[PDB]
Amino acid sequence: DVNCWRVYSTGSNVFQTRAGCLIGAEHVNNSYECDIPIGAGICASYQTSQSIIAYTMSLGAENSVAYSNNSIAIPTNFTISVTTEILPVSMTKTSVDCTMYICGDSTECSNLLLQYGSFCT
Amino acid sequence: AIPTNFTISVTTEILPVSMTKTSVDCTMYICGDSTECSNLLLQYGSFCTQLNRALTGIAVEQDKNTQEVFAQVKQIYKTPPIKDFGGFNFSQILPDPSKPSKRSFIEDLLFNKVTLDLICAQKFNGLTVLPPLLTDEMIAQYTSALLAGTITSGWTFGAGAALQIPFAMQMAYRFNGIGVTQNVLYENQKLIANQFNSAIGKIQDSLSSTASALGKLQDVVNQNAQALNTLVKQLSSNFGAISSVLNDILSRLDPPEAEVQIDRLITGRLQSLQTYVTQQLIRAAEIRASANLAATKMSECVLGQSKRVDFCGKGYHLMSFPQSAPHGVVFLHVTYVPAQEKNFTTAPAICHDGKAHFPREGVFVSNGTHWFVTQRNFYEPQIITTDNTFVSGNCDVVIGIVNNTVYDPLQPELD
Amino acid sequence: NTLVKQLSSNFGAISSVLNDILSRLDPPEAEVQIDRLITGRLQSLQTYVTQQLIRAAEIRASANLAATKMSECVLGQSKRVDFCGKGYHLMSFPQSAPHGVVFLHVTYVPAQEKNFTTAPAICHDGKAHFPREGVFVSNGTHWFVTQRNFYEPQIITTDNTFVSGNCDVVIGIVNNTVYDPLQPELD
Ligand SMILES: *[C@@H]1O[C@H](CO)[C@@H](O[C@@H]2O[C@H](CO)[C@@H](O)[C@H](O)[C@H]2NC(C)=O)[C@H](O)[C@H]1NC(C)=O
Ligand SMILES: *[C@@H]1O[C@H](CO)[C@@H](O[C@@H]2O[C@H](CO)[C@@H](O)[C@H](O)[C@H]2NC(C)=O)[C@H](O)[C@H]1NC(C)=O
Ligand SMILES: *[C@@H]1O[C@H](CO)[C@@H](O[C@@H]2O[C@H](CO)[C@@H](O)[C@H](O)[C@H]2NC(C)=O)[C@H](O)[C@H]1NC(C)=O
Ligand SMILES: *[C@@H]1O[C@H](CO)[C@@H](O[C@@H]2O[C@H](CO)[C@@H](O)[C@H](O)[C@H]2NC(C)=O)[C@H](O)[C@H]1NC(C)=O
Ligand SMILES: *[C@@H]1O[C@H](CO)[C@@H](O[C@@H]2O[C@H](CO)[C@@H](O)[C@H](O)[C@H]2NC(C)=O)[C@H](O)[C@H]1NC(C)=O
Ligand SMILES: *[C@@H]1O[C@H](CO)[C@@H](O[C@@H]2O[C@H](CO)[C@@H](O)[C@H](O)[C@H]2NC(C)=O)[C@H](O)[C@H]1NC(C)=O
Ligand SMILES: *[C@@H]1O[C@H](CO)[C@@H](O[C@@H]2O[C@H](CO)[C@@H](O)[C@H](O)[C@H]2NC(C)=O)[C@H](O)[C@H]1NC(C)=O
Ligand SMILES: *[C@@H]1O[C@H](CO)[C@@H](O[C@@H]2O[C@H](CO)[C@@H](O)[C@H](O)[C@H]2NC(C)=O)[C@H](O)[C@H]1NC(C)=O
Ligand SMILES: *[C@@H]1O[C@H](CO)[C@@H](O)[C@H](O)[C@H]1NC(C)=O
Ligand SMILES: *[C@@H]1O[C@H](CO)[C@@H](O)[C@H](O)[C@H]1NC(C)=O
Ligand SMILES: *[C@@H]1O[C@H](CO)[C@@H](O)[C@H](O)[C@H]1NC(C)=O
Ligand SMILES: *[C@@H]1O[C@H](CO)[C@@H](O)[C@H](O)[C@H]1NC(C)=O
Repeated sequence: DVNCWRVYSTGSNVFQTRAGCLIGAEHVNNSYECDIPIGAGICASYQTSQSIIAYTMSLGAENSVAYSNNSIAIPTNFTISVTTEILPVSMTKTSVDCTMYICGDSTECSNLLLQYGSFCT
Repeated sequence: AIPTNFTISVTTEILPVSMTKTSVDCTMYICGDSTECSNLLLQYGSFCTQLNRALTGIAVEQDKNTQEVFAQVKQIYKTPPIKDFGGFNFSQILPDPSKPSKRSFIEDLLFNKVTLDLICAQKFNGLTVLPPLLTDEMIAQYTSALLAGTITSGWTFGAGAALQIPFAMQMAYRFNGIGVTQNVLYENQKLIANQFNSAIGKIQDSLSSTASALGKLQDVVNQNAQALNTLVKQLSSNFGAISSVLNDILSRLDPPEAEVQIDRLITGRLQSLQTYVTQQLIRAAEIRASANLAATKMSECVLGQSKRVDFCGKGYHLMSFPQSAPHGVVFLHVTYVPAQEKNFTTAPAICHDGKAHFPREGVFVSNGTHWFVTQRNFYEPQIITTDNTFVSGNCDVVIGIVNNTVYDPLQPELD
Repeated sequence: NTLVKQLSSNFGAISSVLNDILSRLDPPEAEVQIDRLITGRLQSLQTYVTQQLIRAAEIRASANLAATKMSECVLGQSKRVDFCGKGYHLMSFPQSAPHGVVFLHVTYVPAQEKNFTTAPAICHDGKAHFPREGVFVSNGTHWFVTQRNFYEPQIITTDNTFVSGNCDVVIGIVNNTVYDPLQPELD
């Protein structure tokens, strides 16, 4: 949250973004898919000497369907694909001893802890 | 009872998808700009790191919900400049290229209805607000691509490569799905468009009027902006100390005595922060539970035709259109409701020559003098023939079989 | 790990070791030190319990979805779009992974599309013929009727379409002829 100065140390290729101040990354005019998110539609990536650049991410290739009021497109051939999907179902089962964790082997500590009502149970 | 007319109806549905990303600084909020409090908070073990980690996990999840909802097309489809959809008028929901932020009319209404210094005091107290990853002008491009792919390719654009097809035949295919023949569309097409446009027109008039429809999308904003006020009020409390300002305590007391007062203050500010963190952790799960439902509805009602009752609106489902609203998505469901009804006397079968004739796809009816067979969800009587019913058994076991004749179209031709 | 690390913290006491406080302090002075350590560790345990209670529900929300997917995608064929994988759904297989399940979805995607010039209906002698199940297409000269998801051209016959009314209300209807298979065999 610093407008870009107010920053202590400056350098080369100081960049001002809607997400803050970016130091050390060149600014380009192209637009690729997002690699390292920054904010406000700005993404940075490392590429070709090699340098870190920051751009405005591109949503994807743009095409226009050849839509006409008396035209249809019929497929003639197919492909059988197979995908995978991972789902967690359960996690580990843990259990603690409230007396052992707080006090341990001491006996006066148990007597002092007994005042608290039923937290352990 | 058989219906005669029908009616096309469009209804809205609001769904929150994400909330605002915030991040508080444990050391800055609890202590301020002092080092004695820093040393004491260091004497406390690791309570600040867990809070900073949780309040970052929430903010990361908030940017995955929006991606999962909207970012479902791998292309950016564009509507053709020439608008010929058979009479349907989509100007209200398709983007307006005039205003710099490419948003439609209804999207602008929705943006103006919702109302998002209070911020400055929080800002100068260790609080901050991170910006969303996808700017709204880029969500209003995902929604535009989805809506432009729906009205030119059907459900095919979500199951491979987009394949064009005229909108009239798309409506015919969507009628044929719910149990109405194709010819009901073409012989009434001019009507249906006039029923659709009006249906859209009453939606915007329902938004610009004095109505409370965005309440479910305003409640989350109110709750999130309300919790911060309590989090800040909790900073102005004694908690058992002499005064609520750490500067005064460090100004009129030596360390060996001010230590106990600073400890009393820390043991209350830390708890006031923990309560807020837990509340946010619960609200995040609620909002994600809503965002996943939004994604499922987006993928099933929009990118296809649903057959689950009362999922994508009341009635039978034809299609849906998405729109973006601040921190939420608004669906417009288009449905099909039968309108005008008539009584008839029906039978399960027809005994012709000792043979029971059952309908192939339809229902037997009679207007009191003659018997016809018609489809279930519309009134279109047809003559009973052998190319329209199938025989099974003999007219002895059916409970309510009646007497009638069958045309048998093949015989007269040979004559 | 963090739950263990909280043990090595004074929480304001003289020494984080419980025994070393009582080893070199009288009872009624060390009582307050022990009482401070007790509440510090108790709060450090309550935090862990609450975090586990939240994460358990987060996991169960996915366990129910896995049960639903096993019921619908595996034990049958689904029609909800993008539920059991991208494309039209055919069948799935389950596999087991440490603390979770892995679904292998088999799906069907069309590959090679071709353009065609279409028509809503054909009217023959003042009767409008609509396709029973399929679409009218053409390669520029002749008209055929095909299924929607695969190009298999087939000649138009009377037992391939159905009639409803005259060709005066249908918008984009076009002339052609219908085979009427009965007549040549009647000869
Ligand atoms: C950050 O602060 C600087 C300092 O005011 C702003 O720069 C000013 O911009 C205006 C508009 O072009 C100029 O007229 C001033 O001369 C600039 N001031 C200086 C000192 O250069 C800048 O606009 C601020 N940035 C943001 C994003 O608010
Ligand atoms: C549909 O696509 C498949 C793609 O595999 C075509 O099958 C290929 O045909 C070429 C030419 O005969 C062979 O060299 C390849 O080995 C085939 N692939 C496989 C996996 O066997 C198929 O011919 C296409 N359909 C039609 C009607 O041409
Ligand atoms: C089925 O379609 C509509 C149902 O609203 C009817 O069309 C309207 O009929 C009224 C009554 O004459 C006219 O004033 C309107 O101009 C018609 N059009 C519209 C858009 O309202 C139609 O009559 C119904 N058919 C039957 C047999 O009832
Ligand atoms: C679709 O709806 C729009 C919006 O109602 C119609 O546009 C109107 O056209 C008239 C004719 O000149 C103008 O006076 C209005 O100002 C237009 N409305 C707006 C909001 O600009 C349009 O005619 C309808 N039909 C089509 C085919 O687009
Ligand atoms: C029930 O519908 C039948 C339709 O067939 C009506 O019968 C028609 O009546 C008109 C009136 O003169 C005749 O011109 C038609 O030839 C009849 N159709 C036939 C014989 O198939 C019948 O009138 C209707 N009944 C009622 C009570 O409305
Ligand atoms: C429906 O048609 C059948 C077949 O014509 C009728 O069955 C016969 O009806 C006559 C009428 O008196 C009886 O004498 C016969 O015993 C019946 N059974 C036969 C011929 O096997 C039937 O009655 C008709 N249903 C009616 C009139 O309601
Ligand atoms: C459109 O398809 C038809 C049907 O295959 C083509 O007509 C055939 O053309 C071949 C070669 O000219 C002849 O041997 C057949 O006898 C024709 N069959 C019929 C039923 O006419 C037609 O040529 C195709 N059109 C184009 C432009 O290729
Ligand atoms: C489809 O066929 C009908 C019947 O052949 C055509 O109707 C004829 O149109 C011409 C042009 O005005 C008239 O002069 C004739 O009187 C019509 N009736 C006939 C020939 O019986 C119709 O135009 C055709 N539609 C097309 C080719 O799009
Ligand atoms: C990007 O384009 C702008 C004009 O739109 C130009 O002023 C700027 O210099 C360009 N940046 C680079 C790195 O060439
Ligand atoms: C059918 O007849 C009953 C008998 O009175 C009547 O109440 C009902 O309204 C009729 N159905 C319709 C659709 O009018
Ligand atoms: C179908 O027609 C469009 C419009 O001319 C064209 O861009 C496209 O390439 C055609 N399809 C094929 C497979 O060539
Ligand atoms: C399609 O639209 C054009 C106008 O661009 C029109 O001339 C043509 O008749 C339309 N198609 C049909 C089948 O009517």
